[PDB]
Amino acid sequence: MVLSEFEWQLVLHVWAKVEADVAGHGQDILIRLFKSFPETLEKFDRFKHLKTEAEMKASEDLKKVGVTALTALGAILKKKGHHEAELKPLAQSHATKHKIPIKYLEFISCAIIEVLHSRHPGNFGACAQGAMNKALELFRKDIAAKYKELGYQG
Ligand code: HEM
Repeated sequence: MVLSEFEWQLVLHVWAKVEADVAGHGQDILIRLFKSFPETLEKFDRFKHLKTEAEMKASEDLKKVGVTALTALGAILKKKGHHEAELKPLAQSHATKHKIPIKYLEFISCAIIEVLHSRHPGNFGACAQGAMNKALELFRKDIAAKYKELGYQG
């Protein structure tokens, strides 16, 4: 799959809004991940006492985890698919160390799109949601290929 320039521009336009409050987006995305797909919380044992949205919102640690992921993803999206160098260390750590299945990357991709729609409904319409869906699908396809090159199914 290959995105058009129009699709990349829709993705990068909404990402500038993410960056304007990266902490709030990162919190909301991880909270949605943990609440809508509760199985993912097991990958973060240190968050085991955070049982509700408001408890999660108090955690600077959880916020930092979200900002770390959004920062890496933003750098990837700005490469407009020429992101092999950025995916190398991410596949290494997520396949071999954190053991994150590709399905969980699908979940967080979905959570990203839904949080962006919740926070920016007037500027993140159906076309922009579809462009972000394509960009994140490309990310997952390419990282899954790297998982397989490390010997993991994902
Ligand atoms: C857009 C998708 C994601 C991106 C860009 C991303 C990015 C990152 C980055 C940059 C780090 C720190 C460096 C590293 O260890 O490679 C990290 C750490 C980590 N990530 Fe991911 N991540 C993503 C999805 C996920 C998901 C879905 C999970 C679990 C359900 C996960 C679990 C972890 C864990 C356990 C760590 C170790 C650090 C910590 O415990 O806070 N990641 N991630």
